Amino acid sequence: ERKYLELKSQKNLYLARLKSAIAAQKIEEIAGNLDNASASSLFERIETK
Amino acid sequence: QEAPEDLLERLLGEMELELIELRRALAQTIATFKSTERQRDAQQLIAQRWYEKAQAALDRGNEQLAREALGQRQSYQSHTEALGKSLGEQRALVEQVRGQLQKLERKYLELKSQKNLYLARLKSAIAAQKIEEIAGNLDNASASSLFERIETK
Amino acid sequence: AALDRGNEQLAREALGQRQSYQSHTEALGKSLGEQRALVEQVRGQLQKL
Amino acid sequence: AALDRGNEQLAREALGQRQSYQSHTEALGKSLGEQRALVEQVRGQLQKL
Amino acid sequence: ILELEAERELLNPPPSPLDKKFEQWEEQQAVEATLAAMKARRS
Amino acid sequence: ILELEAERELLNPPPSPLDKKFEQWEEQQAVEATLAAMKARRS
Repeated sequence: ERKYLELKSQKNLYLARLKSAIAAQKIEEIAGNLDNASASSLFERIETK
Repeated sequence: QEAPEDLLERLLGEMELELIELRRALAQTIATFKSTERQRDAQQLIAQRWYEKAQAALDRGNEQLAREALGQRQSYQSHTEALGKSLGEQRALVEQVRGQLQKLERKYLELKSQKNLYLARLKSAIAAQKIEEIAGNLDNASASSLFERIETK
Repeated sequence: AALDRGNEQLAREALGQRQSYQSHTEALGKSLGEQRALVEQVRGQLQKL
Repeated sequence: AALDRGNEQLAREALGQRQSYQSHTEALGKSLGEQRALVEQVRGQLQKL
Repeated sequence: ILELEAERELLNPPPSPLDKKFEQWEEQQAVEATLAAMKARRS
Repeated sequence: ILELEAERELLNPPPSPLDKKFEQWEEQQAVEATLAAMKARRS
């Protein structure tokens, strides 16, 4: 029984990291949309316009 | 394709939903972190209760009973050590992830600040050209039809 | 209030905290200065207009 | 009334209690001072108006 | 309960141990400085 | 997780150890230089 709850304790901790990582990447790619290398289309394209 | 100006508002909205998602996610991490802390405290209290019992055993020369008492404490002690090291490790993680978020929110409002400034320029430029082309209709080179044509008439 | 009475150590950390705000202050100040020429230019366009 | 007759200990706690009110006093005082320029400005607007 | 309690702790970060030290440090100065006049006023 | 974590590291390259050294170096100068006036102002 001790082995069970110990595994259950680690279950949520790694789920938290996965939510963190997915919650981590999905923004910076949007921040990447405002890249300084002109790969952006939202920001630099309007200025050139 | 849609106007990228509209995307500017919508794109930030999507990032707003995720920020709270990370916000709720972090709390889940902290909540578990506190719970693991209590379990360590409770077990050492049981060990302390065994030690305080051992603080009753060998008195008056009954050393034998004390030996078994500490042996019982050792099983709790082993579980105590593992949690303690596990508890120590997690602290650097939560500090790191919060530090990520704190740096992160500043980056959001800063981008939002620039959003309207460039929209203003676009409205200025579009509000700038659409008149002078009409002023261009009254060009002095006779390309005009509203002004010079009527005079020649 | 810190280094008075010889408690220099506390003053050191206090200014270090100020430096983070100072860095953000400088960026806004330069950004604020830049925008002034823009608004003057655009209004001048309109007034002539 | 406290430190008279050498009962300094009681005076210490008394001033400590005053400090909580003192902190709230300072915030209101600065807030009160700030608002005065506002009401003078808005009335001056109306009087010219 | 711990879930909700932690949730606020994120939204309202606790004051740093730094300003706790200084507020305690500075506060002891006001009481002593303020009390200094009284202990000299009506010594 | 490491897969995603590395993915960002590509898209936002970390500041070089160089500017880390200089920012730490220069920052220590502002605090000391800024603190220099105070330690002389109200010595």
